[PDB]
Amino acid sequence: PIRLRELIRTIRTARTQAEEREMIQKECAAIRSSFREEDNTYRCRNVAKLLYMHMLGYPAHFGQLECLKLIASQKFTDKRIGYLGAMLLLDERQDVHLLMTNCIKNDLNHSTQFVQGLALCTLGCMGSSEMCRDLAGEVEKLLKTSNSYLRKKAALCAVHVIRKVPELMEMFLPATKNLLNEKNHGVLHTSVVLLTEMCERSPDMLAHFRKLVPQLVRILKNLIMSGYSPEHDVSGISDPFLQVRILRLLRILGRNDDDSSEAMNDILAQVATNTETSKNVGNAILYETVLTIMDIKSESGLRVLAINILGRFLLNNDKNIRYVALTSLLKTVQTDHNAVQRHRSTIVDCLKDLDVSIKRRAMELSFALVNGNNIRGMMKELLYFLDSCEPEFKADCASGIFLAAEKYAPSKRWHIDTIMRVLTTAGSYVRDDAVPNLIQLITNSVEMHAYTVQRLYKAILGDYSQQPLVQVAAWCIGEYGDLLVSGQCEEEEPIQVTEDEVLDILESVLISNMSTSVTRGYALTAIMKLSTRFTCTVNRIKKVVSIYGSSIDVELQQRAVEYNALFKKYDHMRSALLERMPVME
Amino acid sequence: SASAVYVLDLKGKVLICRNYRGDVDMSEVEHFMPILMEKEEEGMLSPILAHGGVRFMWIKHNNLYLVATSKKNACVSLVFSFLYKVVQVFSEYFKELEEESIRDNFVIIYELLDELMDFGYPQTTDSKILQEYITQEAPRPPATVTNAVSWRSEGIKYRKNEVFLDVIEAVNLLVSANGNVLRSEIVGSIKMRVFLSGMPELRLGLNDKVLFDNTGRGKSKSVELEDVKFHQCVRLSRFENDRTISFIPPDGEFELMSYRLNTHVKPLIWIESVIEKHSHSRIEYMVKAKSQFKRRSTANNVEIHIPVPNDADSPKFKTTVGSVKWVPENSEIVWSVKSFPGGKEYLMRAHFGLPSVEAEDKEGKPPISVKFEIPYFTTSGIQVRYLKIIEKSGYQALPWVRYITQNGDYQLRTQ
Amino acid sequence: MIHFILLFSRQGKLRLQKWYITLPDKERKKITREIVQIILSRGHRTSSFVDWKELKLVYKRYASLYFCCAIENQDNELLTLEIVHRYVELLDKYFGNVCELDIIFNFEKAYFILDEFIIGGEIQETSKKIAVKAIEDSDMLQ
Amino acid sequence: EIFELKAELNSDKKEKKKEAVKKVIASMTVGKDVSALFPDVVNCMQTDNLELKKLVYLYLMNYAKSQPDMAIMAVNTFVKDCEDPNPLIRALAVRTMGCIRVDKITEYLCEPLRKCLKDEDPYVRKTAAVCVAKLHDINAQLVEDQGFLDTLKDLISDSNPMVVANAVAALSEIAESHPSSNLLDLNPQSINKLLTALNECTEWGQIFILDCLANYMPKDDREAQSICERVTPRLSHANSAVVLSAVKVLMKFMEMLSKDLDYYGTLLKKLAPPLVTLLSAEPELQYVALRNINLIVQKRPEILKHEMKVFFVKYNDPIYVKLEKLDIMIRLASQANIAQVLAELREYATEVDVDFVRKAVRAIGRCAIKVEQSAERCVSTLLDLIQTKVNYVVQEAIVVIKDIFRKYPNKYESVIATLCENLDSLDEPEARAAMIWIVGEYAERIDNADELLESFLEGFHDKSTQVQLQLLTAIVKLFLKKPTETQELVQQVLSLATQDSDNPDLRDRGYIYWRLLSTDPVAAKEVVLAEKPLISEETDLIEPTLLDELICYIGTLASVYHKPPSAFVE
Amino acid sequence: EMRILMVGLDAAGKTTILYKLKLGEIVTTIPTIGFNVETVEYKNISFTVWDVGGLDKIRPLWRHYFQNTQGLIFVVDSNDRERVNEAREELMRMLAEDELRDAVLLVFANKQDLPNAMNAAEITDKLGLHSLRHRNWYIQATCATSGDGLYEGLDWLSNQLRN
Amino acid sequence: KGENTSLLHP
Amino acid sequence: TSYDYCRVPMEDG
Ligand SMILES: Nc1nc2c(ncn2[C@@H]2O[C@H](COP(=O)(O)OP(=O)(O)OP(=O)(O)O)[C@@H](O)[C@H]2O)c(=O)[nH]1
Ligand SMILES: [Mg+2]
Repeated sequence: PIRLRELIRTIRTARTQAEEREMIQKECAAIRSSFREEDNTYRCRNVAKLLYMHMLGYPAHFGQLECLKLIASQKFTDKRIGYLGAMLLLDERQDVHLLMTNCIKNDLNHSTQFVQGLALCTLGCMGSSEMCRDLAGEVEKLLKTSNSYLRKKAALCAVHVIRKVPELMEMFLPATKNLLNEKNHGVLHTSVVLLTEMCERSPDMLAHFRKLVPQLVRILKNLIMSGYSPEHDVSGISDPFLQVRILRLLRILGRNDDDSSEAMNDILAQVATNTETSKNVGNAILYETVLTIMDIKSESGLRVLAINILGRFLLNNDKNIRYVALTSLLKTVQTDHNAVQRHRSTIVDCLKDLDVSIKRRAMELSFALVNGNNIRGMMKELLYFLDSCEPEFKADCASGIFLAAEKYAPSKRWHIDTIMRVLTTAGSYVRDDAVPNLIQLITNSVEMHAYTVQRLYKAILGDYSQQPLVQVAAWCIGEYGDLLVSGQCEEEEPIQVTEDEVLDILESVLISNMSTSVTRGYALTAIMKLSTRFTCTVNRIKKVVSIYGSSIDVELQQRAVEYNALFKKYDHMRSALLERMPVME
Repeated sequence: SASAVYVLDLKGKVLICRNYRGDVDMSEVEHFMPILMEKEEEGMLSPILAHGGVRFMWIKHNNLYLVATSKKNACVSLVFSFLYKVVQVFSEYFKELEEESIRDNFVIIYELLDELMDFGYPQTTDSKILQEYITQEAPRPPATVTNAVSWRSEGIKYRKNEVFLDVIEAVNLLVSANGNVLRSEIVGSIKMRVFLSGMPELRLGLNDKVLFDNTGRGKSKSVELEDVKFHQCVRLSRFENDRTISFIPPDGEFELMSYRLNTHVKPLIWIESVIEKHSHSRIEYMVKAKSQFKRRSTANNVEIHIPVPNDADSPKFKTTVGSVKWVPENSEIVWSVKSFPGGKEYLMRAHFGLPSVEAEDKEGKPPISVKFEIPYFTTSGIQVRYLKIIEKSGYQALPWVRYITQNGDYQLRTQ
Repeated sequence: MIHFILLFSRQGKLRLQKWYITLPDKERKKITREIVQIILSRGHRTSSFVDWKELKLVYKRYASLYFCCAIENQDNELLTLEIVHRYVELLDKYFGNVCELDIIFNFEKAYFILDEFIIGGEIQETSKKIAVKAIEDSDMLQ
Repeated sequence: EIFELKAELNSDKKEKKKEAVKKVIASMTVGKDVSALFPDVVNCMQTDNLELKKLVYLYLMNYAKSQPDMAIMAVNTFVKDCEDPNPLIRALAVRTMGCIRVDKITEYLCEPLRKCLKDEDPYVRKTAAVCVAKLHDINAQLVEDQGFLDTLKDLISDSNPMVVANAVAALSEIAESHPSSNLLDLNPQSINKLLTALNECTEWGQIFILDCLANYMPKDDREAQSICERVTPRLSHANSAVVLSAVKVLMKFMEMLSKDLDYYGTLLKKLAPPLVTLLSAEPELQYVALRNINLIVQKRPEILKHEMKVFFVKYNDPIYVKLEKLDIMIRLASQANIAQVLAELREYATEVDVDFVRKAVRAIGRCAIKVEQSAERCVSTLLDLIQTKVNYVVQEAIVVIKDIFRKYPNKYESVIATLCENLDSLDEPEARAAMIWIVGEYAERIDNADELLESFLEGFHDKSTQVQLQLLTAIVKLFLKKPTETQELVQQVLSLATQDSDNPDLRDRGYIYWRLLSTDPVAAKEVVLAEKPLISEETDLIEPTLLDELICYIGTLASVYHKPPSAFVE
Repeated sequence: EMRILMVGLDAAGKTTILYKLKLGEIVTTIPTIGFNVETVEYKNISFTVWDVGGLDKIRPLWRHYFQNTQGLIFVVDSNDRERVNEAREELMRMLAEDELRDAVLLVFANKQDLPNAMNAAEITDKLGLHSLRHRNWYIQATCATSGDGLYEGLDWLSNQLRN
Repeated sequence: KGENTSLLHP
Repeated sequence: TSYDYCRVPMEDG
């Protein structure tokens, strides 16, 4: 049996993956053969080699049971490799992971704390909806204990069992009682994580948990006043992992309370001013402070300071800080709506940035920034931006322009003009789900239909190879061709509409293969609705319907027959069922 | 109509490059390997990749990609036959062609890529003639490079005059799971090794069925050569006239003709295999191999591959004749028989386990594919009759032949 | 809540992976290949955060080795990069002049450092002396 | 770093400048920007050593594009080397001349190329003939002004056929660049010359003097037979590009011969063994050979209709050959070999290449649409594939069964009794709509069709567009067939298709069905349960107005893409 | 060295037998969800016992341990007249697999405490052990809380290992 | 090789 | 190759 380092040195000498697979399967057969001998000496290094083969992405499904034979061993190294292989090879949906339950339950009552450490490790990493229903009665036994090394593991295991089983947090309310006075800080960190989860899940636990706010206020104040600790220190900063979790627990509390909001006023006024802003860690502290300020009903003087912090963040040359500032402004859109808007030039400057993430957050922030007063100005810049994107930004921008324009439109004509400009400039990027929204809004329009249909007809004669354009246009023609062609039952003086190329452009949509077989359903619906809406030229589109009933698509062949039966038998019933469609919300 | 003969490695960087027309930029090969890795993960892999107006005709050697870019409507088969002839020229100068041969012999490889092709057109690719003024060890170009007989340099003189022939058969076979023969054709290839002095005009003679029907001997054993692909050297108009094989041979080993006919005869080695694949438990292979051919012949060093599952374990091999090694790289057993006489019938029983936890993905069923070799025996029944050495000088050469039957893709499908 | 952590090299090879969310194997080989294809084709001043599928993906290059995380999109972001830096310092203090080959060969101990530092997604030991003391005591038990 | 290289390069010793230029083109090989060291290797170029001058010509060829103004210091050296008694260095200089792509240089190079076209030693002539095409690539009107083409046509009438082959190649290169004004094709007597020069040139020149015969068209029946009887012996050649070009000119020139003469069938019987034997070559030639046979068996199907067995794929084939042999087996399906194809495609749906299995199931579908004798065997095979319970196989087989039932709708009522219990929790929407169509159109032999569509109305508002539209058709047809137990089902689906649905085609079809149902359900039996006309199959044969064009381009990128040569080049 | 399983119904005292054979005490035992393993060493043979629970969701996972198995201990409960039918169904659904074909069967009639409990004959009549072919079945009346009959069954298991 | 460089240069 | 040859006749008259 070879060692692990020999296998890794052998795999690194393979050049082609069609040779590396061979050097994998060579040793993989030896691992399988050593598993059929039921070994107990070399089984550690075999399961280690098998985890290495899994880490590349080769099949390690057979080595699942031999992790379970290592978990139920008695040496420590085998238990270590067994729980590591349990956390790698096994998950919820493997269904051989029910066998770990008895071994973990016997290893939580183990004498040495490190076997209990590995058993809390595995159950915290990868417990399921059924393992945690039979183990949380034993984790709370390990939560009342006095071993400071295992309190921090039992707390995060409780976090995992509350995240997987949300109907199980009620047995931790008599388990979490008065464990925030811990002198050790790792236990305090995991207990703040546990309180964060307990306060995030059920609001009925908040009333017992917002009473302990001035305790952790005093704890965070003692953290800030302690300028140095020998451990916990990253560039002169006292335990930032604890401070961010305490500030997040302060954020999720007091957001609809006032007593706790007045309680947390002093330390939030302090740490927003009494912090270091040089390294990345102080920026993390200050950003979590900003998010703590923005979600709570704080003092009115604090929010001006927080907007000043974010205005400092917008001007930094570090792109991390720009991403943090755009994220933070994207958070507090609704609360403090007006003071965000004065950074508009800085946000629009971020649309010109050379990064995918910065332009994406600037796009989202600009779409959240549109109100009913900056609507006429900011849409011009966003419509200039939309033509000047990458091909990945046009889809979300075409969605967001429609979403912002449906909320805050100043008028109806300019709204349709902007949507039409988007449809002419996006084309093959606007999402197909937006087409019911576009047709629903232009039929919510009751006063301007001819101005829409003339421009749609002028647009699709330019091109037809944009799918959502003709998706809108065929419906628009089929419902409002009477406002397209008016009073032209026979041949008259030459106007732009001619009631013959209107039908010919739909026939060209049908014949040309730049159609995804859903524009053709719209097209035939338009053709048949131009039998009642048009008294000018009928019995010629009847030819186009009747020659279409042999098409290879299923629904088009159904639809052409279900129209041709009306054209040939029930011409007195064609007008009897083509009344205009009612309009909903 | 190639544009730039590139030679890459498995990482995609340029081992050596040689453009001729300049219609393809030299940085266009940087779009080869990302496009190949994109087409690899959607099953639309092709030997002709596409980057806008630049198409990439490529073949895959051992570690090498010989990408030949083009921009216009290139003659594609010209480019691919050129690339395989470039492979043959490099493997005739170099004992192997790998990444260690390009960067260590760049003195001669740029000369070859300048000599073989100009402006995208192959013009002189016979490697043995090309050994005479492009050397790794310069005179005028020989007259053989320009003359009509462009594969034989006059002035070669040997001590003896030996004409070696290897009429090597290759049985292709495809037997379905039902036990019936779907396709059974023989792709034979007469492979000569000529050591002659002078400018000989050989006339090889076969037992062709058409030649005997136009002769008058239409009741003896004659092979119906359904198609014949001769070399360059064979006078093809004279062969289309009266089935006559007249040529001036090159100097050294070459493949003269590659005949191809069908077979209504039984398969040589038959593999009657059964599989008792019980789920989650084990698998049994009560396989036997009978030889349907004559009792006299002796199939040397056959290797009957049988594909096993991917995750088998603890093998047991109850055989009769011939050892079993188990190769888990290819995930198949190699039932190697050292000597397999005709008419015999050898039984072999393999027995694995199988993991009790079931697999995650499917497995696929490759065919049983033997690697047999039978000397002094032709399945097609082709018999060379004569070889008239014709030389202006006048001597007696010694024409030697030997008959070998091999496999091509001698596959037998499984259940 | 860190969803997963990937340690991939510059070439695209995967040197470590740890999933705190239970999605099946073919989805893992899809997500891993997509994220490696994203990050290796991304420039050096691209703000170290990627909005990938409602997960603010945090990465930080230190050598030919990369790193990766996946925070839930309601939590702190720069502290995730600080978690990555703390993990690099723990790997350095356990190994001693940590190398790429020290993670390739001894990846099983890299998992043990990670599981003495991150379990369940969150941080269990805020100190950097107590975690290395705990893993040196657990190896002292051998 | 480069300064020591330049100082060693500007020396006077042979071993210093030789190792210098070897170091230079060694740095050029790995891809280092050695373009700045251009005018220092040009000084150490005029040597009598010949192993060195190839490297300097290599540097002048790879770095004259990047340094256009610096490359004017080479013309005197080339016109000096084009008078040397060594013919190798003359032809080396000549093939170095044309590849230098600088417009300011070609005006001086017209005289030594004009001399070397009139040289005696044929090696430099077969170099210079291609160099004329190199020069015409740079400036086309310059070569016409110098009048090289009228001199180039005189090498076609030369002996020693390698110069003839390179000259025909260069002339076909230049005449492709022209707008076909003064087309350079020649009389039948020159074609007699080239056909008597075909049997003497090299194996590569035979491709070039057959690619010029793809432009000539004869005017007689005895003439075309007289030249095909000399082109036809090229079909027995080893080089698979020679055989393919001979097939190209035979497929072009068989369009002139008469079918009633007994030579046409002889040409058809002499053409099938090379077209089969091309597939027993290396796989990058098999792809081009399969696309060419795909372009031929749509044109002349009388050739390979007796050869099915040579298109059965193997497991050791790559993906791009396996995806093409299935389409060829579609193109060669007839009454005599339906059994072999259906026994073969059943063993292709047990593979692991998913695109290949989807293509095999669609091949079963196209075989069932192509012939009528074996549709029952196809439906039996597809039902046996559905009863293996592999997800993608079923999700293609349902769509294929739909494509069969739309063609042969009458007497397959013994099939949906297996399809009524087939694990209707299927996932992909392209086959869910097919399942809904199979239920709805045949909702008479399914006595419990109403209770299985109850499962489809659970998430009706957010499945798809096609699935919702097929449910809206099929439930209306179900109520129209049986108005007893389905009275509230049509009401709830029209209430979920008109009131709280916003997909506009779904709304339009829902209100048309609601108005037709509330107006007159007696007329609805004639309107929507109408006797539908026969669904015209889509002839996926390439159009013969286009297919006669692509016969002239066989073995090119126009043949592999099955596109005309202008729709894809840029 | 002999790989032994302990399959059977829930609340059957199989973990009680497993802790009785190894240590010799009756410890408080939860209904074990996963499995247990101990090296029980009696009659100079290390009988490695793969004790597996028998709950409502573990009975499919017994097939992962039917490999290299040299003997079974299908523990039934004597005080369950109603549960012997599903125990017979589990026994005939377990022995009808290709793997685990050469392992002996050793049924323990655990929990002999009441007159409602049964003897070996009635449990043999209800399970249908006489309807087994090519099997060396042996029922054994056991008392887990007192060690009655356990070492006799282990002695019979040791003699039926060799042939 | 690009691997023997240490990570954070302590 | 350890295989041995067989000489063929020349003229086949
Ligand atoms: N009267 C009597 N009761 C027993 C005997 N053996 C076990 N029991 C009781 O049966 C109960 C269940 O047995 P356990 O061994 O603890 O658990 P188990 O039967 O293994 O349950 P699973 O693990 O699901 O198979 C115990 O609480 C014991 O009190 C016995 O020999 N006689
Ligand atoms: Mg138990």
